Amino acid sequence: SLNAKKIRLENYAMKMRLYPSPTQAEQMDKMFLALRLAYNMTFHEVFQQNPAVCGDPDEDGNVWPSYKKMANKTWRKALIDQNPAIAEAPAAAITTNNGLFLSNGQKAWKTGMHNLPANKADRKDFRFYSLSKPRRSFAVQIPPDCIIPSDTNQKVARIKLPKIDGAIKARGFNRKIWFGPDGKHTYEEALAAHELSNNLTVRVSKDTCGDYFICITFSQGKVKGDKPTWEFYQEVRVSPIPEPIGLDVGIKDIAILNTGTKYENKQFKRDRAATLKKMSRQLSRRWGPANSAFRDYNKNIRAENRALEKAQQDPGSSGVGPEAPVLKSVAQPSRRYLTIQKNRAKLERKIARRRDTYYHQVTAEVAGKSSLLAVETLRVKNMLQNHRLAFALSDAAMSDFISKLKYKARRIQVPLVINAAKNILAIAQNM
DNA sequence: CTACTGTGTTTGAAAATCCCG
DNA sequence: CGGGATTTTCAAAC
RNA sequence: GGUGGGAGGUCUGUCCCCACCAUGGGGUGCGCGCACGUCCAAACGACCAUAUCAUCGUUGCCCUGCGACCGACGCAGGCAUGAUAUGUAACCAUGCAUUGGAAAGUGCAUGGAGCAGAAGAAACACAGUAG
Repeated sequence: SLNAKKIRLENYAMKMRLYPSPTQAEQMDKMFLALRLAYNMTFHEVFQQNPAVCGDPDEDGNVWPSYKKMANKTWRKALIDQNPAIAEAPAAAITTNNGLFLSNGQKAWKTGMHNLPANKADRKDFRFYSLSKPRRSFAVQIPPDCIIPSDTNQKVARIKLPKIDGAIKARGFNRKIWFGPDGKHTYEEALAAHELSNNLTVRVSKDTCGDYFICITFSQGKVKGDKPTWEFYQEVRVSPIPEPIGLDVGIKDIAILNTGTKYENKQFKRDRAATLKKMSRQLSRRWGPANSAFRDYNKNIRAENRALEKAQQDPGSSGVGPEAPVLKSVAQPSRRYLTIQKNRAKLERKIARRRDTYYHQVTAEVAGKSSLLAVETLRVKNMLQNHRLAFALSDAAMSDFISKLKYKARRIQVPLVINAAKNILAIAQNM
């Protein structure tokens, strides 16, 4: 009963939790920043139609940026020459197929800017990288020899990363996954038996709070015949005798089953709505940004800064020492702002994290019991017409639940399509 | 005015070049 | 001075 | 004993640890006490400490005196209410320097980190919404 049956994974991403050293964390942050500068400068230059970064002209004169050319060593060399602070990102994170230009920029231009020529396209529509949307990720390639799990502990890895010395300790090593021809090996067994891909992708990210993670993408190479290039398995639990289940959605519950069991969404927002709201108004009048009193203050300071620099540069001819230049800065938020900013970030990550874990648990207990899902809709726009659930949807996210159910019904290969729930299941059986 | 959410898209392999014991 | 680690190329374009 | 939280990848409880409030009052039993069970009260992203800022009667009072009207106005003072900044919170062990003749911390470098029950697909992009 409830046997841990192995499943063949099409892909994976071992989301773990790195514990870097202070200096190593600083280096990783510098790497994020260098990627940000690369993205900003390259896409700042693509709009001046620069053929050194843009592709070739057309029969009608149209030009798009070419991304096979941004993965050449020549433009990367030009970027390193322009500023050195960009030299710190790994070339595998910029030039390879999962890099800063062949993965981010490709989707960014192909969807955000609707795939239209770079001379007919605007600059205010493109969203650059800044504090609102920073670059908190990089995808480099390492061999399995840099993934050496801790011998004593069944949850501690030891990950070595490029340009990085120290072999990160990555807690949370998912040891529910087994490698080999039939998934009967540990990690060391497959590493020694040479059953692991020589170049595996890792994505170090830094979340809203200062917290560095990793996502190792165990992934089969090709689909030649019925045999993937590499194979690895995960063990999951299923009810001993599954039966068809028509899931139902209510007002005060997160999910209702046709059998009778119901899971209650404990409203993680409203219970902490008071503290979230008080912290929100708290930051609203602190020393930092998002204050409307010092945002305008620093915008002003920047305004007279550029005004005075213009007045001293050209009219003053900038000979040697004209007048007495004062530069100041855009000012920094004070720590008492940072402490409550981080506290609110921690609280809201904890709230969404409780939501995610609750949905994980509920989906796990509903996935095994159901051999055929009968959900109504995969989308939110097909249930907002009546607006009855909008009040519940304000604090409860149906999309996370729907996506989790959708992909977890695929691991068991379960096809996806109380009285009302039973009627829904009967209709699903009919069609 | 920041901060969170619904929806779509991805997810290497092998040489060639460089360099601290 | 040399195996291994870092970099580059694989490869087209609304 | 309850409330909020910090590390052990995530959730609950516990383990360790930090800041707080009840030692109360009430529906009914039995022998001044026992509550078999629920009820209300507190304490909510800290805590103090430091100096510097509310404003429309504000933050209300003390009304410490002062001036003037016929219960009400203004002037010079304080209280803790709130909010702006800084020294400042959350497991254990080792190694280096310092605080101390010690005890115990400080700053740095590491190392390790459950137990009980559940689960563990992440990154990017682009809209829109909440506050």
